[PDB]
Amino acid sequence: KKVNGTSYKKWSFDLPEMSNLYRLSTPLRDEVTDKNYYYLFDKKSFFNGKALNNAIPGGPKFEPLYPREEEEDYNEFNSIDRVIFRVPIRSEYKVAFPHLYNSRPRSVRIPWYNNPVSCIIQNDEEYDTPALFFDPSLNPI
Amino acid sequence: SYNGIGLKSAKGSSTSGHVQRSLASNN
Amino acid sequence: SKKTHDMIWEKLRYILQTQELSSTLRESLETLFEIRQKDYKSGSQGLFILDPTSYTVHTHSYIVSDEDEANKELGNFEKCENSQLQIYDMTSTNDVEFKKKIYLVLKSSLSGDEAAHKLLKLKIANNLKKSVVDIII
Amino acid sequence: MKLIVDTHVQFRLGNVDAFQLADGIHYILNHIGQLTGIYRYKYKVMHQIRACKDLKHIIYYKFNKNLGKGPGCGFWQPAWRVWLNFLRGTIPLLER
Amino acid sequence: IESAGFETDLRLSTNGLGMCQLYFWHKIWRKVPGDVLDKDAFIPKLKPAPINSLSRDFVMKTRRRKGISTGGFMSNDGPTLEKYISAELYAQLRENGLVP
RNA sequence: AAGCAGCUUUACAGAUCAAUGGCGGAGGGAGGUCAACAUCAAGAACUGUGGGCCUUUGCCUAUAGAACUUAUAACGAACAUGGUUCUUGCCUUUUACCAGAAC
Ligand SMILES: O=P(O)(O)O[C@H]1[C@H](OP(=O)(O)O)[C@@H](OP(=O)(O)O)[C@H](OP(=O)(O)O)[C@@H](OP(=O)(O)O)[C@H]1OP(=O)(O)O
Repeated sequence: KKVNGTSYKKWSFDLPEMSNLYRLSTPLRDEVTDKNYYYLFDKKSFFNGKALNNAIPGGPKFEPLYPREEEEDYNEFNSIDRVIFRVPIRSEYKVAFPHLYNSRPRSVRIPWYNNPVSCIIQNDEEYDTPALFFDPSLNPI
Repeated sequence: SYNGIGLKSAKGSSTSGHVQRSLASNN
Repeated sequence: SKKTHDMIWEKLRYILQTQELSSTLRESLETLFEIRQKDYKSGSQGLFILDPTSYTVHTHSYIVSDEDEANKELGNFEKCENSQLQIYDMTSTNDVEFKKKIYLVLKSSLSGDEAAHKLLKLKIANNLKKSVVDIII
Repeated sequence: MKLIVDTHVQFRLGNVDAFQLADGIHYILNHIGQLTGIYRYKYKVMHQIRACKDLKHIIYYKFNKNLGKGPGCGFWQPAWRVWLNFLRGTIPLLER
Repeated sequence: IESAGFETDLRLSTNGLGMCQLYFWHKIWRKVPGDVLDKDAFIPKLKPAPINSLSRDFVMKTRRRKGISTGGFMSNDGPTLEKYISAELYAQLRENGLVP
């Protein structure tokens, strides 16, 4: 009932046994679960950084995907006497909205936009607090 | 952040590519 | 006494939610729950001027439900029938070793914009800054 | 291979204890550039030698929080995988 | 005009907690904090202009964007009342200090 | 959700011990670090079956069955090497190499 057989191909466990393995595996599986943690720090944002030759802080760097930028048209369009400087476009913006904040983006993938702000309440200290209980972090109604 | 400053790589360059903001630059 | 003290918090929370109260006192009752989530970092500053052993711990176990005898009769008048080795340093190696560090910052720089950046990077103390302008000149 | 196999022989002879066995297996896998000359003959294995050194920097800092310095970290499962994956590509080439 | 990357800055500085929404159904307008005819106001080239030179900057950059004003490298041709009336009545206007 | 009747079986005593009707059975059941074969990336995507058009491929319409693998895309919640061809790095040449791309 726990595994299929001696060939050892499938397993099937129970809830007090899965809790006990989950409690034992705390020092290696301790991690930040909610998906908003990885905002601008997931695969596609690393792909967009690689493809735009822009560097997220903490993220890896690569060779330029399109190394030839020496070609240049001397046009009046992006002339600074036309441009209003009000907010510096820092490089996190180029990854978060890649078709807006880049001129000429190539080999770029569309990022995931948002996740609902997570309200999960759990405690680690006292096991004897009940499953349904008012959190000291909650607004009192 | 990268902010449009720096080499494209420190591969043909003979340098490490380390960039720092200047403190003598007033703004 | 966190178990009993939560139950006081548990009982007090019943009042704000399911009971009508006065207006001006109401924002005082919910302010007490606003500090619970900010965790009391504005109510714990004071004069703990005894060590946790230098104060001999006389935690008196009183209650407000017992008699306390009211001995006001003492405040009236009554009638008693009763080894560091202080080496003076004349070498001044310290001021020589700091002069070499500044002279070398200057001589390793292409421009004076890049020489000032390296001096500003060292973060020299306030009392040494007059000594730095003197080396530059 | 003879290096790893003989680390298990010392334990099975009773010369070292279980904690020393794990520390030695974890030491070999992070020091294959120091212990064998494998990079002299196929130099691209310096990718694997530098990835085991990167994993050792991140493991030693988890393991030694509120501990000191000195040996005794035998968590060899991440660097074992790196060498097992290197073998995956070296089998077809050496076979030819 | 100050909103470019407002969402990204909030969503990073509060670690995925926190979220922003921006909308314009109420159609609030507000005066730009400078004076739209002001020659002496300093506009730096690569840095954002200070708050008193701010109305004069937005007028000039849109006049060069649309075409309207032309100059050597950075044009200085304001929207001025004298081009419509005359120089003659504008001489009396400049006399009383009415139009600078 | 109890009892009663009907329904289905059930351990069954049976009317028949014929011809029948139903559910099972024609290779018991669970397993194996056993093996052979088939199959696993594409109009969001599948075969078969019946009719019609054309005279079976095709097409249109009716209908049965679709196991596994895929949407922050895929047999693997994992993750290595080689070849060719560009573009680079280091550079006395070849190997061994640097690091990006396409196949
Ligand atoms: O060079 P250090 O700054 O002194 O760092 C050393 C070094 O690690 P790396 O050179 O790989 O960063 C030692 O490794 P080796 O010198 O043996 O290559 C390592 O010791 P072991 O790898 O032999 O365990 C030791 O770690 P520790 O002293 O905890 O054993 C570690 O020091 P840090 O832990 O301070 O990085």
